[PDB]
Amino acid sequence: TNGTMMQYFEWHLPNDGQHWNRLRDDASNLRNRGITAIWIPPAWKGTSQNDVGYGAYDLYDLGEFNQKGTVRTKYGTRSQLESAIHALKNNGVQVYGDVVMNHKGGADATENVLAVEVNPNNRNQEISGDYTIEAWTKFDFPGRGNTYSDFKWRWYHFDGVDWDQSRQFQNRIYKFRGDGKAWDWEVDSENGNYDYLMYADVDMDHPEVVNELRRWGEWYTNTLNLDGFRIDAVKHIKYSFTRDWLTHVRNATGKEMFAVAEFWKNDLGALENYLNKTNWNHSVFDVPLHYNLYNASNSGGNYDMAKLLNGTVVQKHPMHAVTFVDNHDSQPGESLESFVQEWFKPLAYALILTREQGYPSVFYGDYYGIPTHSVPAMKAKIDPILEARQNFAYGTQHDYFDHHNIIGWTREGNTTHPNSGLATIMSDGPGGEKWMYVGQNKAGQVWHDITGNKPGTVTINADGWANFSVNGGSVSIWVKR
Ligand SMILES: [Ca+2]
Ligand SMILES: [Ca+2]
Ligand SMILES: [Ca+2]
Ligand code: NA
Repeated sequence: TNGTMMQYFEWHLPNDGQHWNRLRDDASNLRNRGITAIWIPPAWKGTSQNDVGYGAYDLYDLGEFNQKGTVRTKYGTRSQLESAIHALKNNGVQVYGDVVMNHKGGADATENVLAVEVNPNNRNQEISGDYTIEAWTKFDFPGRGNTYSDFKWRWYHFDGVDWDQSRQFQNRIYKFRGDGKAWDWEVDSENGNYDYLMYADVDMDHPEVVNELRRWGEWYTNTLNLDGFRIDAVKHIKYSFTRDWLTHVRNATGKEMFAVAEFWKNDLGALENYLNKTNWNHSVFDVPLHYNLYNASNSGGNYDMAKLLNGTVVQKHPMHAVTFVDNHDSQPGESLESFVQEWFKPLAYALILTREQGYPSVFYGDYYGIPTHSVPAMKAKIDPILEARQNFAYGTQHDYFDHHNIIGWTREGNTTHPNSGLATIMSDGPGGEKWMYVGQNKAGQVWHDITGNKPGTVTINADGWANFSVNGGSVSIWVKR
């Protein structure tokens, strides 16, 4: 089959400890609809039970220990997680674990640390003398003791923080002083140096940090029997660290470990740099495409659809692109809000799912909805497109990004997938038609719109061509009836 990944969470999931169960109970159905890989939410203990997991407190506490006021994570207990992972494995579905190494939050205790303030707008600029702050840097994990790992985090494992417990000033970032202390590099250059993001920033220059994060990497992989990784916040983590951490873990575990990194920047040049700097050893989410999609969805039909793939990872480097419509960062109300409007969402999914380029990701928030923000489940509309991908989107592709409203592509199908072959056609504006070539061996085949957006049929002519149609603001995916 074609590989399809799913982000199986959104920001505003209920804190009911029942998410690992939902996943478990969804494993079969998801595999049957062609989902071949699940990126699971952060599996470890956050700063609290309701933390989505990115407030990463204890990477070794997978809802196992009584820490931060809870045993389970937001999603459930460790044993629930294993049952769900097992459900996925029995179905041949891959498990991609989230990976949050940029920072740690929810420290157990503070330390007095000699620090320097930096300009939040340019973290390269030191804007104060040295002075001592009270910094949240001591991680002893008292609920876990030394089970799994005896490693204790101290100030010297971090580069800096955004809070002085003794003074409690807002809007400050503190770089730690000491021999060898500097924001890491290379990282994104926004704000001069974007090493600092939040909480206690991990010092990727510290040998103990490197050694520890590498071994946790193995432990995490071995423990949960992960198949790959979704890597969090990679523009704020020393690029060479990520590259080598990944190689370390693949070396140590003997596993392929597919990885996709969240390098969130609407900037192909920047993503390319990151890919070069990480030796092309893993994929990045196609953030530029996400923005193209969002922009398109906001343009009232005025977007030039022929340019929808322009400036994107999937157009230039599709083998290193994971394509996605939305994620928890872009969802309504979140830090990077840029949610693809509902009318356009099917077209976006048809784009990522029915083309041969890139490794498409389905957003839980899109699929099952975001009830907190009145975003409907769009499973009813996505399902036909996943069926297209699963059973029809095979063989030679023919692109027709040749109109500013009406674009489409066909797939000739192949012999391994019987009756495979499709013609996707979408319009961000008024509907219409387009002659597309689906293969001459398809001659006289009667085709219909698997989305049911367009009623009726289209019959492949003798040349292997048909005039496929689409409604306005819509997508049709024609397949053999
Ligand atoms: Ca550093
Ligand atoms: Ca960092
Ligand atoms: Ca248009
Ligand atoms: Na750092």
